[PDB]
Amino acid sequence: GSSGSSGVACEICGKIFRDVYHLNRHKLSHSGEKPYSCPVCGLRFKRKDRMSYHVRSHDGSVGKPYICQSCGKGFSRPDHLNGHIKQVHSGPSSG
Ligand SMILES: [Zn+2]
Ligand SMILES: [Zn+2]
Ligand SMILES: [Zn+2]
Repeated sequence: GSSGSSGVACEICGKIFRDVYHLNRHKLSHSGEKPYSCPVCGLRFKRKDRMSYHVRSHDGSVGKPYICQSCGKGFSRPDHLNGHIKQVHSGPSSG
């Protein structure tokens, strides 16, 4: 480095500016999530082949209202979940 001067630091990319004015015009040039950016992370991609594997990779969704406490699948109704917990899960050494 060897460059520890007094200035500002962009809170988007991390670029340093000798003054604030030069940074004022930069913030305006910055893009707002595009063309293909992640709604979760925030990164920006210039391809649909990447963002597609990036977004899905996270899988942001719940689906059903109630979900198991183990496999966390999801059932339309509550009673349906009660039967699963006892069907698949719930099975101690004793009985
Ligand atoms: Zn910036
Ligand atoms: Zn992401
Ligand atoms: Zn389960």
